[PDB]
Amino acid sequence: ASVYAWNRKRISNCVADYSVLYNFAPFFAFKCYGVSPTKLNDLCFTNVYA
Amino acid sequence: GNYNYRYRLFRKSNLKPFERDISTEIYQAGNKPCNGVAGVNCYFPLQSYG
Repeated sequence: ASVYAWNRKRISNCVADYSVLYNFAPFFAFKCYGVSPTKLNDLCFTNVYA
Repeated sequence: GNYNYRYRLFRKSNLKPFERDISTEIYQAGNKPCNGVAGVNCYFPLQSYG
């Protein structure tokens, strides 16, 4: 979608594995605020929007 | 921005009381990392306050 038409979604009720990312691409821009990327897979969340 | 004061943001585990370390190696990236370069998770350990 376009910049002014981002595709909101909700993703809950799932066993979430944040390590499928690293097999995608060189990941030019990847920086996390409030939580370290290394210790993400363990921590838990209420509702995750993308 | 006074870029003179820094602080370790990434490390491996917790430290014992009154345990000081200065090492500024490049943090790992899960696999054999990008020593002295950028990439998936190539994060310098120190960060300036500014």
